[PDB]
Amino acid sequence: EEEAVRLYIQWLKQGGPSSGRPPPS
Repeated sequence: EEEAVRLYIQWLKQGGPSSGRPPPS
């Protein structure tokens, strides 16, 4: 399901699980 997660992978690429950014919320 690389849509409802690609946004989130986008997050992770943005330093998601690192810079304190929120996932698809």
